[PDB]
Amino acid sequence: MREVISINVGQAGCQIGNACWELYSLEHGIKPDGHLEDGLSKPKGGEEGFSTFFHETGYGKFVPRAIYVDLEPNVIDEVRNGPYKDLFHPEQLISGKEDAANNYARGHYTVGREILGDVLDRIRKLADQCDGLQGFLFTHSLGGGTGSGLGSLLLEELSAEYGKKSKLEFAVYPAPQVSTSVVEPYNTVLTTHTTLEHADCTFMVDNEAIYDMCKRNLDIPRPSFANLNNLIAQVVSSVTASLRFDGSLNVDLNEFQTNLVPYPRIHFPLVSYSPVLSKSKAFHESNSVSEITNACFEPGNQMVKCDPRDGKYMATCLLYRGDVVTRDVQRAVEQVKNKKTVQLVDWCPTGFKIGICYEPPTATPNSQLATVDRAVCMLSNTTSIAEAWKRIDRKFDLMYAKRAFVHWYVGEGMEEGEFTEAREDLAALERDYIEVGADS
Amino acid sequence: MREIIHISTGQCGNQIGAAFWETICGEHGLDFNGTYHGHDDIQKERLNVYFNEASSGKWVPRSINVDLEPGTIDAVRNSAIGNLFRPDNYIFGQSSAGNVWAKGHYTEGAELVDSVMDVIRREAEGCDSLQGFQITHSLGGGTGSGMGTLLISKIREEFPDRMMATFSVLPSPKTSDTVVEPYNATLSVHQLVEHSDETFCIDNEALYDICQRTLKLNQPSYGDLNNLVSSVMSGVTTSLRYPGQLNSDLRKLAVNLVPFPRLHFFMVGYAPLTAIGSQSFRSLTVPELTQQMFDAKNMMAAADPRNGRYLTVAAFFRGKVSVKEVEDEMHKVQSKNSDYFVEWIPNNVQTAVCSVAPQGLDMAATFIANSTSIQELFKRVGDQFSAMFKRKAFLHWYTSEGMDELEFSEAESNMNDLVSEYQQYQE
Ligand SMILES: C/C(=C\c1csc(C)n1)[C@@H]1C[C@@H]2O[C@@H]2CCC[C@H](C)[C@H](O)[C@@H](C)C(=O)C(C)(C)[C@@H](O)CC(=O)O1
Ligand SMILES: Nc1nc2c(ncn2[C@@H]2O[C@H](COP(=O)(O)OP(=O)(O)OP(=O)(O)O)[C@@H](O)[C@H]2O)c(=O)[nH]1
Ligand SMILES: Nc1nc2c(ncn2[C@@H]2O[C@H](COP(=O)(O)OP(=O)(O)O)[C@@H](O)[C@H]2O)c(=O)[nH]1
Repeated sequence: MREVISINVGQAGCQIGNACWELYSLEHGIKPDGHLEDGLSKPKGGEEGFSTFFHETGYGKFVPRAIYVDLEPNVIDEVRNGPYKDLFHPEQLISGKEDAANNYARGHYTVGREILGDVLDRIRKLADQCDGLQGFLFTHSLGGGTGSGLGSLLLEELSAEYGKKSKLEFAVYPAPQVSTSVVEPYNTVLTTHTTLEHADCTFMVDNEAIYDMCKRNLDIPRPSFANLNNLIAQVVSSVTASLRFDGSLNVDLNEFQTNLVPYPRIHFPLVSYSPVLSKSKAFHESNSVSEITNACFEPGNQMVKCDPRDGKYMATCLLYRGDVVTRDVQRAVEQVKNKKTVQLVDWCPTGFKIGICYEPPTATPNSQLATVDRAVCMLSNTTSIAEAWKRIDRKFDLMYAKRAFVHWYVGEGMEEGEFTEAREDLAALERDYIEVGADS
Repeated sequence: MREIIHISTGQCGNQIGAAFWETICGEHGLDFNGTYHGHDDIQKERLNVYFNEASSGKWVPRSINVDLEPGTIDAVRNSAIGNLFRPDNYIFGQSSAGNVWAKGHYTEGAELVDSVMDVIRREAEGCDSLQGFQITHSLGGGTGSGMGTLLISKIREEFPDRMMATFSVLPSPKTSDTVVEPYNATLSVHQLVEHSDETFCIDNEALYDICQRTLKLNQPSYGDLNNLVSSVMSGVTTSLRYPGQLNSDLRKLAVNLVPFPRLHFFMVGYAPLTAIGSQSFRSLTVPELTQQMFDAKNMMAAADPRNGRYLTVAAFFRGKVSVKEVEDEMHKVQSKNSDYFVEWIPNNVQTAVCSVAPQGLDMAATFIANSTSIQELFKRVGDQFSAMFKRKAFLHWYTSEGMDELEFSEAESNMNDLVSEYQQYQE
């Protein structure tokens, strides 16, 4: 398919989107002024890569297909004054004059609905321009006010309008240990209620795990949100790499849904990025396909705080980039299967889908990730993910027993039975996840 | 939620307001004649928060200075910084309230009222989007308590959906200067719990203790204490006028810090604090700032924070700060000292970051804690109040203005209810 539209909601989502678009422009060789200079033609800066995101306007200037929604104007003002202010159409940035605090009820039911029609119209115009729309790509903060509420509301409306388009969601989850928001679990549960019924594929990232990767693997002493965002952006880029460049086995988003989603629910894979190598250690590494595959299943190279060894693997997909032999990849996958820690469920004879893209990965200057001739992204459905949900649920329960912060949500036009319903639905989702994943 | 309106009430409130405006002008680079000195994009864009731009590029603060004693406002108008204020925002009557909450609340307070409300309406019309109100006064005065509470009632009546953030200066348990201060304070809290959205409690004795203990002072002055309060005020609203990593809002403060409508009261703390000349022997580290903020000597309320239990905490860092560092140190404090944090709420503390540093330091932090220890203060005053009300001493000054004993009894009952609820959540 041709075109994909990115949608960023909230502070975190907009920052991630900035990093992602910077990375895409670097890969295709697009100037911060929106110019095909940096190489002008061929899949890096060519119609292959230009289709999917970037839209060629008059005078050969390229404007990405991107939509920024924030109820807080400060973030989008900061973007408007930054170097990449030039890249995108000024009318694609949509700013509200009141925050949602961290309150999912205002973004969903009151202050967010004031912007909803405008952003829907923007999406409709951009979709009209798109010749062969494949689907949408969402950047959220799960647990916030704008990302949660406006993200869920917008996603539901978009699904109602289009409905046969593939809907991807890349969400930033609450942290099992150290979190920055007192009511975050309330928002997260409420949002999962809708996300389970609308999003086709959801990717979850825990900031704690990315911090662990920055401090341990990259040995970064003082990591910043920017470096985390760079890692996540590289993951997303490698997801769309099979769409933007030629290769051996070209994976679509529909293929991801097909091989990774056995039932309508259980659409929540974990993600991992194996070659995380410090520029200090860049000359002590082999970069062998087998070694990278082994790094994939190492918990230190996983981007969620979850132990995949505690559960059973349902289905996985590896995505290779750069100079990689198919036979080598197959042998590595066979070795991993023989390890037996995978614990492949009985239904799946293989459960390992391999994509191969012939383009090498690249990294932004601010990161310690050194350039490598091959890279891997790992998307895996495991039963262990239930753990995270359980954690969230527990943190919800303790508050909801005393109706801790409820009045802040109820004053904005919410019901108590809505909380009970969302929590019940989350519990049912966890229960069915364990039920199928155990006896699959 | 862009424009904020500042209202100072009484002698103390007006003095604190002067210090606060001086600090804000220093942060934004404004001359005391209203013409800006520096304007940098971080300073220049968000000038609209506290300031309106008058014709010819002169900036005037959106502020209202009210008292019943003309001398204070005269002194303000003759000070340098007297030029900044548009002369229409000074409002005062001739006859003071003495120190009687009743006079300022209806009898002699009704002398002004409507004029203040009119200038509030004019300021509200002049702002694109109102965010909230900052009300600086002293609990336990005649003008600051009575007129302040009345004004808060009127403002919430007209603007019910705007944030009311009050900075209250409470009585001190060791040797206060005013005799009938307990009566005024109780009467004021009666209304304050029904109107104010968030009230930051500060007492002068804790400030003095900071002055002499950590800062090794020789004879502090009121302006010195006012500078501390002004720094805290600046720290609260930093994320509104400046960019950052985790931005915050007044509604967000209320949501994170208010489990129940009846617990809106907060303790504040500030870091760092080091006496003159030993600045060279210090290192500014996020761990050190955290240690400073949870130290009981650095509480600005006279309650013992180790005695109570923390419900909800909001920390705000400024300057060169990693979010990861703040997460680490915060969680260390949570785990080590977990006896002080209520188990009912798993997320006890939330963090905010602003990249701009306060003038004079590369790093600093403000600390807002909702703890059960605050009940102690409510108890102390309560006891005093009850004692005097047993003898009905000084009552004639109040009842001569139209007061009734039923009102005083209701106020004491409300105080007891507050203490009881804080005890309930202490558990
Ligand atoms: C300069 C200060 C701390 C500091 C500098 S380097 C470091 C590690 N800490 C803080 C700043 C706080 O805003 C408060 C000013 C408080 C002034 C005092 C109440 C008093 O007026 C003054 C005469 C003092 O005692 C000091 C001058 C010692 C003042 O520096 C105290 C202090 O630490 O202030
Ligand atoms: N990866 C990443 N996570 C972030 C970033 N900023 C915040 N977060 C996380 O997202 C949550 C904070 O959400 P907020 O940024 O306050 O808010 P929001 O969801 O964008 O919505 P608003 O509150 O309306 O601005 C916490 O989990 C943060 O640790 C960022 O730049 N990158
Ligand atoms: N922090 C501080 N407290 C003050 C100041 N002036 C008075 N107070 C306190 O306020 C109380 C006295 O009330 P007062 O200001 O005279 O009230 P008014 O009659 O309404 O102006 C006592 O607690 C004082 O210590 C000041 O400039 N700063």
